[PDB]
Amino acid sequence: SKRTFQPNNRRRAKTHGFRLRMRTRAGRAILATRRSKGRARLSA
Amino acid sequence: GIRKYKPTTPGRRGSSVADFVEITRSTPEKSLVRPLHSKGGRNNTGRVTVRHQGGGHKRAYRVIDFRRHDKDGVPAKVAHIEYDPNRTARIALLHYADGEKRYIIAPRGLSQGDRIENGPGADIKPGNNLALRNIPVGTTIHAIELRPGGGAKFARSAGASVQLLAKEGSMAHLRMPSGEIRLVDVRCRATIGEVGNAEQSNINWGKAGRKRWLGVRPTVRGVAMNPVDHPHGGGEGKTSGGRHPVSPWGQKEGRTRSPKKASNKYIVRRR
RNA sequence: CAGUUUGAUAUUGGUGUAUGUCUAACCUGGGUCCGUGAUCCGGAUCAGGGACAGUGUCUGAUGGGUAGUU
RNA sequence: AAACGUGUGCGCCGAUUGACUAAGGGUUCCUGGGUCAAGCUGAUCUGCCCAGGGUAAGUCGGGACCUAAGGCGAGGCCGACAGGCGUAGUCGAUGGACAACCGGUUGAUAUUCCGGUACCCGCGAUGGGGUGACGCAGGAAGGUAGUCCAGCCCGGGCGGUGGUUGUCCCGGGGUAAGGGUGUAGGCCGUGUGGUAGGCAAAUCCGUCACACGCUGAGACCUGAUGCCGAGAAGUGGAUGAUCCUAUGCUGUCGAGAAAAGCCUCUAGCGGCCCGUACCCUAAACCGACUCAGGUGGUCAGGUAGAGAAUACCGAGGCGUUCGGGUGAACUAUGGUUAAGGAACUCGGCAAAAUGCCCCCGUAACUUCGGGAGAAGGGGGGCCACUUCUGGUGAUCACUCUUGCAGUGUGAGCUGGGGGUGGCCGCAGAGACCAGCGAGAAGCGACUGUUUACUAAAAACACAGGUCCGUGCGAAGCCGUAAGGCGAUGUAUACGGACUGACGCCUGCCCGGUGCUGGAACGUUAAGGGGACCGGUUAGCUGAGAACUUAAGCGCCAGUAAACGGCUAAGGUAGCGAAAUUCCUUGUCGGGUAAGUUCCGACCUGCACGAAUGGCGUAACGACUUCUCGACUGUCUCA
RNA sequence: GAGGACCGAACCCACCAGGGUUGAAAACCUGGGGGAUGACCUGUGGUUAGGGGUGAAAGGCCAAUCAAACUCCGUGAU
Repeated sequence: SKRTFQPNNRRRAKTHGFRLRMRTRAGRAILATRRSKGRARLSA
Repeated sequence: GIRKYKPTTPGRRGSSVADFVEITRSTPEKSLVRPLHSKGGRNNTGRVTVRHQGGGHKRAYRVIDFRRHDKDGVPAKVAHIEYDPNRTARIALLHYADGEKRYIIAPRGLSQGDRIENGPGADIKPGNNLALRNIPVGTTIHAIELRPGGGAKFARSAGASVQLLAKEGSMAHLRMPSGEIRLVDVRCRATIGEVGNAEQSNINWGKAGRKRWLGVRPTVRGVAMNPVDHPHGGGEGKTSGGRHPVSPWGQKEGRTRSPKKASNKYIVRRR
C-alpha cells in the first residue's frame, strides 16, 4: 500500500534544514556535536 | 417563523428550518464585512481547549455597532433585515441621515422602513437606544452595556429580554434573562424592545450533518471511554461510572462561581 | 505533591459607630489623546472600584488529579 | 543467436500496455566502443561499463507583484536562568494580477531556434471611496471542438476465385494567436441641488429632496498569393460535448478569503535570475529487487450501448527480460454434467438461478413519505407495406427597422412512436454486460465511524430529552505567568454528565455517600497573649498555661433523568425460560415423517423493570436467528 | 426538480469465499460486496509531541514499533 516515506524536498528543508537547526539552541548543539564527530553532511 | 420539512427521507423526517420571511436582502453590505476563519477549538499553542468544535460552513463577520454612542440626535432608517450566520438574532442595516451605514441586532417588531433615533431624546419605541437613566421603569430592553461606553453585553441572543425593575441613585435593577437580578450603572446604554427571531429555539435540526455544518463535532460519553481517558470509563458491560458524576478532569458537579469575585456586590439575587 | 480553599501578616492609608465612610497606595480586559501607519506595550487624562481584590511568607481543610511503593 | 537488427504474418492493450505535466529521481537522454562485474537463462543487446555530446524564453512555470492558514519578530509583556507570547513589520501558494500563436527543423531542445504574423514594460498619493470579491444545486438556450455521411470535389483502381463502368472499391476534402465587426445572452436609470458621515480634504462615495450604454460565446472578413496536404481538391449536410457564452440565469440555506492591481477623489534601443535533457498507472518515483502494491492533474476517437461499464477496433504501443516437450498422481484458475434436488453442513459456505427496455399489475403494515423494481405476467429478431410525429434548414416568395434581421414556404438530412401481413431458427434483452424472491423473530430508529495488519457488530456517533455550571476578565480548558480558545459569542448562548428518532410512559425511598443552602452552639492551626516555673549573678535567658479566631467537621433542611436501594422504602406500569432461566431438551399449542433450534402462550422472575430508561414501532441493516419457493456437483457419487 | 434520496463506473472502503502463507506482496491477488452530492474523496501549505498529542472511543493511531514512541546519556542498571 502507501509506505511511510513520501519524499518532499521543501518539507525536508523546513523540518530538518540547517536554518531550522540554528533557530533553537537545543538544535545548535546537534549541529555542533556533529561538527565535532566529523560528519560530512552536517544537516539534512 | 418555522417551516416543517415533509418527511421524505429518513434523515429529513421530523426536522424543520427557519422560514426566513423576515430577511429582505440575501447579500451583506460589502463595506461592513470582515474575514473570519474557524479556530477549531484550539488556542495559540495549537492544543484543543474547547472540545466538539470545528468543521463548520465558512462564515464572514458583520461589523455590528454594540456601542451606538456617537450618533446622538441623528435619525436612521431600517434599510434591510438580513441573515447573520454568527448569531441567532437577525441584523438590521441602518441608513443614518448623515450618510453612514451600520448594523444592529434585529429587535422584535422592527420592520423595513422604520425610523429609529438614539440619544436621550429618542422616543421609547423598539430599536431606539438610550441611557438607562432615560428609560421608564418597567420597560423591556436588550443589548445592555456593563460599563459606561463598554459596549453591549447582556440580552443579545434571539428572544432575550431584560425588564428594568427600579432605579436607585446611580444604579438600576435589572431582571436578567436567566432570572438573576443585577445592579447596573445608570449611565449604561440599552436598546428598547426585545430581540427578535424568538422562534429560533424551536428549530429541529433533524440529522447529524446539519449540526456539522454549524461546526459541532461528535460528543463522546465518558462511560464509553477507558479509565485512562475519563474517570467514568471502564467496567465490563454498561456502567453508570461507578462514582459521583465528574467532568473528564475530575471536577465534581457543583457551583463554580468564584466566591470572592468582585461583582458579587452588584448581584441582588442569583437565578 | 499540584490544584481549590480558610485565617494571620507585608504591600496598606485617613476618619467615624465587628461595621460604615473618604482617597492617596493598588486594580480596571472602562472612554478619549500621544509615541504611531499599531486591538501588543507604555505615558497622559476623564470615569469608576478601593485599602477590598491580586501577589510574597506562615498556617488549618479538601485533595486518586498526579507520583512513589506495599 | 529461441532472446540483437530488418521484413512478413499472428495475438494483446487502447478511460490505456497511447500522448503529456507536477512531486520525486539526477544524466538513466543521443552517438560511438565493450561484454570482466549486473541482468533470476542468453546476449553481438541494455535503464550496465567507458569516452564524447545534448537542455537556448521580454510572452510557458516561479522570483524581481499581492496576500490566506501559519511561521519569524525591532521595541515590548511575562518568566529564578533556560525560555513563552506578541505590536509595527517581513515571509509564506495550494489562490489573485500579468504580454504568442501556427508551421518547420536536429541523433539528442523547442510556446525557448528558424519562417510569418502579433503582444507587453521602459502629474497625483501609502490617505478616502468604488471595484477586485467569491457558496451549493439545477435546467434550458445559443455556439464551437470533435465525429459521421455524401449522389458532391480531387487523386488512384477494375480486382490471383463466381460478378464487379458502378448511388462499385480505396485515400484526402485543413489552417492558429492577433486585428476589423459587435450578433444570441446577461447587466444597468439620468441629472440639479443640499449634504451632521468616509481620522485632514474631497468636485469622489454614502444619504436626502426635486425634475426627467457596458459586456458578450459565436458567424463573416483579415491573418492566408502563405503553411499544411493524398504537390490536386481542400465543399455540403447531419450529429454533437464533461468545452465557451457563464464570476451569467433560477432555486436554496448551511449564508459562502485577503491584499495587490484597475478607476476615482482630494491633501501635495533595452527587457534580468532559476527550470527547460530523460522517466512519470512506472524497468528510472515510494515499497531493500527490473516487486502482481501505492502515486495528484490534463488529453479521451469508431461501431454496438444510457454510459468514462462491457466486446471488438483507431491514434499509438507491446510481444525480453528462462525455454523445448510430454494426454501420470495431485494442487490452483475456468467449463459441462444423466435421475434426484440441501438428502451436504455448525450454517444453502461456494456455486447455481434472477438480471435489460416497454406495458399491465402489485398485499400486510404505515410515521402517509413509504413498503415497491413488492410479488406476478406480457412484447422483444429480420422483411414489406402502412400510419403518426420532433429537429435542422436551401430553394420560392412576402415584410420590414433593410440586418449577423423577420416572417410564411419546405428540398435534402436525421431522431421517435403506432398498426397490418410475411420470413428464419432449439433459441430474437441470441455474444459481453445485466436485481434471487417471500414470511417471522432479536438488537439498533435511520445515513454514517470503529480495533492500519484475525473481531464492522447489538459497539461509537447521531437528530431528540433531562439535569448541572456559567452575569461575561463568564464557566470550562492549554500555560508557572503573560497570553489564548470559549468568542469577535452573551441564558433561545457556551461547557459538563447521562439517555439516544417516533408513540404511551418514566412508580416508592433522602437512611448511606455526594451536591445545594443555613450556620445558634461544641471542637479546631498559625498568629496575638505571656499566667506561673526554672538557669545564671535588676538584667539576659529556657520552657510556657488561661484567654482570643476562620474555614472544615459534628448539626439542621432540600435534592435521586445525583452515585444508589426497592426498613428509609420493601418492585407500581409494563414485560417475562428472555442478548437475562441454573434446574432445562420446564409445560401446552404450531411448524416437520422425526424439531436441545424457531414462533405464540403459561409464570415455579436461581438472578426483568422504568432516561446504566420500560414496553412497542413504519423504513433501514455486507448484523443474529428460524422457515418456504427458484436453483443448482453441497450431496447420493463421482 | 429537493434529498446525509435510489441503481451504478471512476474514486474511497474491506463483508464473504478461494489462493498466497521461506508469498508477486512484512497484509496482497481473483470473483462477488458497501458508500458513491455528502458527517464525501483528494492535492498543496500549515499546525497539535510523550504521562503528552489526537481520537464518531478499538487502549485505537502517533514513521512496518504504543497499557506510555524513538535516539543518546546515568550504564558495564538490577
